[PDB]
Amino acid sequence: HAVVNLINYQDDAELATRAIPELTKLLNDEDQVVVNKAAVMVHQLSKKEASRHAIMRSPQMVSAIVRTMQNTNDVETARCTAGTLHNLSHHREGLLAIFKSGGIPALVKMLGSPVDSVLFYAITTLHNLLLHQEGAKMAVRLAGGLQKMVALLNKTNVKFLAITTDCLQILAYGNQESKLIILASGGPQALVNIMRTYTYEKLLWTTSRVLKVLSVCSSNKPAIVEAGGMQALGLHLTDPSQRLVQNCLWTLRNLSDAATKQEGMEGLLGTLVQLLGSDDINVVTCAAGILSNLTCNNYKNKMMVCQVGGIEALVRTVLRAGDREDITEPAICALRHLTSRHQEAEMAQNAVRLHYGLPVVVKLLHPPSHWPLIKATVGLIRNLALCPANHAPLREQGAIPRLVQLLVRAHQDTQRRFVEGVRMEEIVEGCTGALHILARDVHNRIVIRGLNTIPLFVQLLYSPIENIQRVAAGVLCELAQDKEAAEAIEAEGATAPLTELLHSRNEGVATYAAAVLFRMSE
Amino acid sequence: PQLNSGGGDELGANDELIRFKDEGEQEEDLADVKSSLVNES
Repeated sequence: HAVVNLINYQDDAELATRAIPELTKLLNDEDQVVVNKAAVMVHQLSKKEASRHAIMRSPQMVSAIVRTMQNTNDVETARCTAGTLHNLSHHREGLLAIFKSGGIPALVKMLGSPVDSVLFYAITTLHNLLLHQEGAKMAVRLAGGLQKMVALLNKTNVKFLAITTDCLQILAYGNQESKLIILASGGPQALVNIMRTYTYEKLLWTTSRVLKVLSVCSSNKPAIVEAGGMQALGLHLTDPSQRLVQNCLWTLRNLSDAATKQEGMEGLLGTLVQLLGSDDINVVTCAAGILSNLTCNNYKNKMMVCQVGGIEALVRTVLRAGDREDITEPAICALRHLTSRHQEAEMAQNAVRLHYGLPVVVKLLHPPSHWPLIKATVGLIRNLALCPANHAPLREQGAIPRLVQLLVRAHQDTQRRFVEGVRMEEIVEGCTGALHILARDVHNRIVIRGLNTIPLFVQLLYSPIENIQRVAAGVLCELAQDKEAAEAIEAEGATAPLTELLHSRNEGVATYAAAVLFRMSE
Repeated sequence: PQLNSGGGDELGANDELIRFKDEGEQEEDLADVKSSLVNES
């Protein structure tokens, strides 16, 4: 080791004093053939690790290398110079030298080269810089590297694409402006194309990471969806790579709220229902979330999910989930969506009961459940109540007194001269709406009136919010068909507000009001 | 006034979107991919 140390020390001196300063002068020559030949020598020297320090520790040399690469018209020269900079980019010292020498803007310019060797040296060197040189990200952006990188996504070398996409991820993360530039360059379509074209796992992985970063952008999101992003990411949900599956899921979830109008979602929906049964908590959480958004106001999606056994799968997810609200809220929201406004809605309402889900569903209304989950669960119970067969079991699970409790608390909390992201006014409408439907049953009506709810329901007739006025009038309409209830409602002084509601632009409100009035007069 | 969100009617509760927007975590192994790419030109 002492021999090599001595020999290297001597050679380093010869380089720093003779070779390097000489080659720098030749790179600056007017004769391009001299520059070319000199560039070759510099490149050959860069291949030997021990010779690199002599090269990088000379700002004049580095600057000459960069300037030559960026200005040359000789392919071989561009190749040698880029290759040299790459050889010097393996450590902090070299990276800093390339950076200070203005290598970034030159390396970015090389991204416009038609020669693979140059592009490969350029992208890997920029990647090294992007990974370790502070200030590299801003310089690459300023030099317009994003635009050049996106334009290169049409290339076919999968290893090259993997590095190129990763540079985009590094440059785009947490930088809204970089995401818009990528969008403006047509990044979404180009990224989606890769996902449905290549099988190279490392590329799919790096590409899925860029899509995830862009999926939280309100501009890129719809672009990704329109480009077929959902279907494309769905293609890899069963791929052996867990990191890929999870990145595809996170991305799909972020995009999900803007994909409710997409067609060709059959395969995706079917796979998500299957994933609901995964042992992986992060997978189940994303599957539930994506399904909730995809079933939202899309009867076709609701129909497909039910047809692949989505009701049974979601109930099972809720049953084994316990207190994990990250899973229960979206799963319950999905069940809520599936139990209303579609051809199989009625069948889904019964299926929840037939799959032994009623007890756990009513249980979620109680502590430690938080407002988001409670609101969703009240919505689901409201839909389940549409099914006569669910009238008795729901009452037997104590749903009525719990709904009344939530209603009282939510309403009193609205008194004044957002709780856990939920407005108490939403809970008031929701619980009263659920009670209105459950009140279609005679035994339930008795339970409801026995909880002394009439004074509250009458008070709700005065609410500024007409949606609340509607459900209050409605539940009173159901209860009023009972003599004692009708008289009690009258005693509460409900005649005045109900008469006023007769003029309501809302037909439902007007009809319910009249119904209650007729019942009282009789 | 109308309800800003939620609500429903005789056909049930109104469906609602859950706004997911998790970018989270930028790991701040392509090493072999890089050397492999350059080790041919």
